Amino acid sequence: PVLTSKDKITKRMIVVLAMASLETHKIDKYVLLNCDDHQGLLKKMGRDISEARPDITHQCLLTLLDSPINKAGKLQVYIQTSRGILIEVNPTVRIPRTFKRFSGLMVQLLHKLSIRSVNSEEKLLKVIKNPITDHLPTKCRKVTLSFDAPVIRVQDYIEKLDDDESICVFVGAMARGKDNFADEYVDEKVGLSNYPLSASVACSKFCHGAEDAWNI
Amino acid sequence: THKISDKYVLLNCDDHQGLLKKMGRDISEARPDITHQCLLTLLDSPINKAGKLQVYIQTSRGILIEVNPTVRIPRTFKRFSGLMVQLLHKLSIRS
Amino acid sequence: HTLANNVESKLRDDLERLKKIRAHRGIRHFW
Amino acid sequence: TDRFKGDDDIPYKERLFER
Amino acid sequence: KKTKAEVMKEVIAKSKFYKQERQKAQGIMEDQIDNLDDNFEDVMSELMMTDLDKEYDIKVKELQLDKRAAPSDRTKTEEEKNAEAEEKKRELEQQRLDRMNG
Amino acid sequence: KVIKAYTTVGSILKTWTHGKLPKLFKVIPSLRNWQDVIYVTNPEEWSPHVVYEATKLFVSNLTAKESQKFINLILLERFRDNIETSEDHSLNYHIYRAVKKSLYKPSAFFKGFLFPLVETGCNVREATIAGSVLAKVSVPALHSSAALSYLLRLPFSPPTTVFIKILLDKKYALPYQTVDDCVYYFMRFRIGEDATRVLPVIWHKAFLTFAQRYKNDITQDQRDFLLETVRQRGHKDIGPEIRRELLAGAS
Amino acid sequence: IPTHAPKYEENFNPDKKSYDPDRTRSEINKMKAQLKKERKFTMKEIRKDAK
RNA sequence: AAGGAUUGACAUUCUUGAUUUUGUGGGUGGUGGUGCAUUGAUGCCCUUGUUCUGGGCCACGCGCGCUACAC
Repeated sequence: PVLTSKDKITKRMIVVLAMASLETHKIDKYVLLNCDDHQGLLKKMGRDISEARPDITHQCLLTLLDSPINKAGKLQVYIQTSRGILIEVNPTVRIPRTFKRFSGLMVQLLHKLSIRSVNSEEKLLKVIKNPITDHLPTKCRKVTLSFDAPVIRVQDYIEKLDDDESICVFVGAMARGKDNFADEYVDEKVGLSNYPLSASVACSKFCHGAEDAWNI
Repeated sequence: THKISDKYVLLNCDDHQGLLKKMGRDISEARPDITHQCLLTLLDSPINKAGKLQVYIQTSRGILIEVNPTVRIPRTFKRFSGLMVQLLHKLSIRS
Repeated sequence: HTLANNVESKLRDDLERLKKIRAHRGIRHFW
Repeated sequence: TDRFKGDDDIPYKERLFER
Repeated sequence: KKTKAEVMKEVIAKSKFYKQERQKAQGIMEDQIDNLDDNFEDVMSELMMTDLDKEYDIKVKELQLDKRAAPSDRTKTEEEKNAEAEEKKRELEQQRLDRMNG
Repeated sequence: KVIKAYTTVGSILKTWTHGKLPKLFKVIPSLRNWQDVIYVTNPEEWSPHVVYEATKLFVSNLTAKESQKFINLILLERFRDNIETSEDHSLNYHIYRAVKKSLYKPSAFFKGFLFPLVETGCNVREATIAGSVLAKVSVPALHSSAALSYLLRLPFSPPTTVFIKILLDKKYALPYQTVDDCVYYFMRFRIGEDATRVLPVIWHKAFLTFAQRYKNDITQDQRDFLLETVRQRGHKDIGPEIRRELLAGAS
Repeated sequence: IPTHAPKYEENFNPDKKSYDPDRTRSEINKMKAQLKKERKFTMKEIRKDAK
């Protein structure tokens, strides 16, 4: 029961890795921006020192491979970059584990722009256009992950919504700052636990809420 | 850890073709990335912030490392690699 | 302060003079 | 207090030497 | 050997450029000190002692006599006016809300 | 004969890089034989640095006659050799800032560069480059008006249309002479050059950028022949905006 | 729980000593080790050729 | 504002002449890449690039004794 965006009836959990930072650069050769591997390039570009981190979404592979809802099939991952770019992933991509192979998977952002498999029947990674709401299911809950929002158990939060046909969570995969709350889709923010969680542990807490709500 | 002649590294699946095969072992078992991304998850979990957790690790070579809750493990990978080299050879890391 | 430095440099010039008066070497031995 | 901000970079020896 | 190749070739062409620039500055200095007022010998032996232009000057003087002007600075639509009006309204309303809240 | 250190001056100014200038070649204004001495230096060879500082001193001693003496014989055509021999057509910042230092004295700058650039060899790419370097920096206003006058009375070339288009998105405050010049530009393009030529989108955007705000000395018969101008030359991008400027302009 | 940042040197080498930020105490420690090994080797060699 | 603006400075003292000069305002700045026929308001990323100063090498190990460091 694989899940694309084009069967908007069924019950899904949509994660939106929002305000990501994976950005390409031209050195003959093609690199992408890490804070660790180059800082003089950030200073010459005049960027902020801190927010050139695709390590956060590469660590948020764990919601793609959060097995007891992804091996149930009921999860789907979209990514929206600070460069305004929406990347779909398929719920059966076996993502590259190491960051050097994830660095090598910049052909989706630069060259190939949609990857096939070795037998090449189902597309894995896509560079689709905005908004997210059109690709979401018909009824869809309106949730971003803030900190100073009211805290609630995501078990009870998913359980009290009887059949809202999905649950979408906009998680800001940035270093510092503030996510687009009133800009696009979310009128109410649900806060997770009492501490300033990182993006990866926020996604994992919501994924495990979905597991123990929908009985893995 | 391993020597290059001048340099010390932590054994990856990716920093070498056959340093692991020269040492005898196979390359699939030299994965420090997964204990890195476990250590990140455990030390960003809320139970660690609440102070109800501590993280011990034990290497396949039989080396036990105690990991304080108060530590800030670095977020990228090769920063953690350079941390693990000095931990494995100086047996201690201060703040 | 730097008196240790300069008496130590003259001490090792004394020692290298001493070695070269006889037949010694630097580090040259074989494991 | 490091709320996911990451521990900072430390300058290299040659970068501090070029001064 | 690759880094020594880059360093050696750059130092070689850098020393070539430095030698050429020093030679050109020395040539400028010597030619100055032998031809600045040393050309006072040749300063006396060998010496040397428009209708469309008037039309252009006539048009310039006629515009200087009488001219006129251009309305205002731009040309754009009332749809862009409504967009910029809603933009200024939203910016000033959120700015007043931020000033109230803090 | 001349004092003939000019072999040394030409040898160093072939590949001059940086530094100070020979002061005989600094006070070459106040000696009476400047053209006759550069005729025996013969600098077909050039450095772009001495192009820049030499045109600085040449502005310091150019009139109509001096501009004819140096700039209208070898230096304008050296700029032409630079643009044709630049294979990616990259006219350098050296040459451009030489032009921007050159643009200062407006006394006969028309015959300095704008008269001999419509001689031959001006394509639309060199034309948009020359209009760009004209629209970059400071200009004489009355000579811009006079320039629009004579370049519009000049024969029809698409280099001159993009020249005049840049000179009209200068966003001037237009004299009567140039407004009458533009209404006889419409009287110049009639069934003129409507059966002998056709005018695509570049000519279209030229007169649309004219009609953007160049309408504040226009009475109703001028509105009427602009109305049948767009009625003859109906494109897709005329209707609301040129009807808007027709309802927007005044006398 | 408070969160401290770990102090460690980058491009660590155990065989080289630590980079002390003083060039007049690291230098005296270097040259003390140098005189100790050269003095030991020197007087070892002169007593064994005396033997 | 030549009864003096700015240009060239023979270190202070004369060879250029409205390009003025100063405010008040204000247009962003195109030597760009990418399908189309090889000149065509074309979907999609950038504007505010010239001349000198660039380097660590392929404090040795082991070990007995002694000394530090513990309400």
